[PDB]
Amino acid sequence: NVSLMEKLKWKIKCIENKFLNYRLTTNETVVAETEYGKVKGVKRLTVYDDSYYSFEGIPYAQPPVGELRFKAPQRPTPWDGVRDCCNHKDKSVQVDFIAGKVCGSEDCLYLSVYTNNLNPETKRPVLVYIHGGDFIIGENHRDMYGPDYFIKKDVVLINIQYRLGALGFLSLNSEDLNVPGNAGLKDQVMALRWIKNNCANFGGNPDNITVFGESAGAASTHYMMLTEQTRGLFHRGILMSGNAICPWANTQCQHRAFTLAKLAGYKGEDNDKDVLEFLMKAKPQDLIKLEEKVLTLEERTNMVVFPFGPTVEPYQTADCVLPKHPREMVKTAWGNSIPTMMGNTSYEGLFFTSILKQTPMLVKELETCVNFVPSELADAERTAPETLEMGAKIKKAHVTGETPTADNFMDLCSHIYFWFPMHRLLQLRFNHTSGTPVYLYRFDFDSEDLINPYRIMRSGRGVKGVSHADELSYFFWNQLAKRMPKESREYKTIERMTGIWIQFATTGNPYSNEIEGMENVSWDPIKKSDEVYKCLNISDELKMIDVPEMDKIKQWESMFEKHRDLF
Repeated sequence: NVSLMEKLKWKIKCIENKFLNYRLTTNETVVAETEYGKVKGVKRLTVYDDSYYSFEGIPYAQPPVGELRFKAPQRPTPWDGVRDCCNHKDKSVQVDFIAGKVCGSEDCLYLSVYTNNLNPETKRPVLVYIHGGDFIIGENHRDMYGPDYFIKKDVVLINIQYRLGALGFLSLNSEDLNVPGNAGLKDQVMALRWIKNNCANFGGNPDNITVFGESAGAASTHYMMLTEQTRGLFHRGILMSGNAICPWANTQCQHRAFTLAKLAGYKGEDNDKDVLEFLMKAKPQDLIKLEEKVLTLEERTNMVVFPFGPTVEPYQTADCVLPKHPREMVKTAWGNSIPTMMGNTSYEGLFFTSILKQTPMLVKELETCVNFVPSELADAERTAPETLEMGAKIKKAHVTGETPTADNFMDLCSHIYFWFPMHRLLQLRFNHTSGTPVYLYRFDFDSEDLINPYRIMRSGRGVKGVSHADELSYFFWNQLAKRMPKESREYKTIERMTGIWIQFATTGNPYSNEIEGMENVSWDPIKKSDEVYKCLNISDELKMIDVPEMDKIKQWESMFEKHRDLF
């Protein structure tokens, strides 16, 4: 999907970034304590001449290799002496989002801790970032998730890794095998427990932890707010462009281990025990490479998004994360009672620009829109008159001219994958909480002067509009970033976005009169009685507005008028 020209430019950027990082490294190292032993970090500079202490490669679990492959994480072995945390470790095995080749290692259960001051005068809010990438790509490397903007302020920032793909999400029905699923979510649980137990050693306040994530990281943050495994571990949550009831955020994959094994050379029958023995002997690169082939013709027909990901676990175990569907988990979730902020960008579906260019026939799906009707409302063949009528409602919402267009398709995508699940979650959750506030934002700031690698992945050079993941450039330094002038609209947006997130992490209320341009903002959380959502819209200005997407959201909701029990 990425052009040969862009791959060359990316290689050049990787090299330039390596040498920049040498020039940003100081000769000052420091030792900190953890429950498992001492760690050595290093003081680094940013291009803005701020500085921070950097600890990367802190293990929170045993490497999940050998007999521990596909199992829940186990606590790491303590060490004497000082563990070197002055460089990053491997990412989880995955197909590189630009090069298209498998990279990473099974030895990936690490987190990184960053702070401008290891012995501050007051214990600090701890912000914990869970990366996205569809449960199949991503990392905590600073070439994508640099802490350089957050460390301007007095917080502790922690970026975790967790297992991806089939290595993180295999699930087998046979109880005796102890592979129920969700290993990668269990990795997240173990990391959050580590953070509670150890953040004070880095100046953090274990009574004031905020978890945030974007895309699959937002679904992950939501899962961490739903599961009993994490009850009470943290105190605020931010869901950026996703949640755990999005249609793409979970799947029942218990039958797919056999299919993967067969693609990898397995010659036996479909029983979990023999399938698992084969998969335990496979090279991890072989499994991850074949993942793109696992979905069957029937599953592709049924619009299953990914073969492996979060699943409803088939039997209970000590470490079980998802014992029921997330919609049912919302009903009893501990995280309903902590301050929550949710939001999306102003043109999420622009992410699909490249896909529509490669296959313009996709626009024909807008002729009836039956393939976009929620699966719980559609008949199996998607031919029933009631299903066509629901599709017609979707079509009216998004097809604005005589002929459907690619922009209509991308607008639809914003709703099916992001806005509509957000609405459904807000309405479900209101029945299962005690007035705990939820705040909405809308990220609506467009620039190509400060970008992030997701723009390359989506072939989005010269494309106007605020796509999924474009906001990450205002939260994290990355290898495509450059120093921006203090007076520039981009620099101000960095200050505003990090500032609002830090304010929310601190107090559970995202408003502060100390954030420039926010003095005249009255940002109320969403009430059960609200018929139109209000959000803070972040453009060149900060303004409270009616969510522009509301009318379309209501049109999607109308599909449930005769099936309200499913909404």
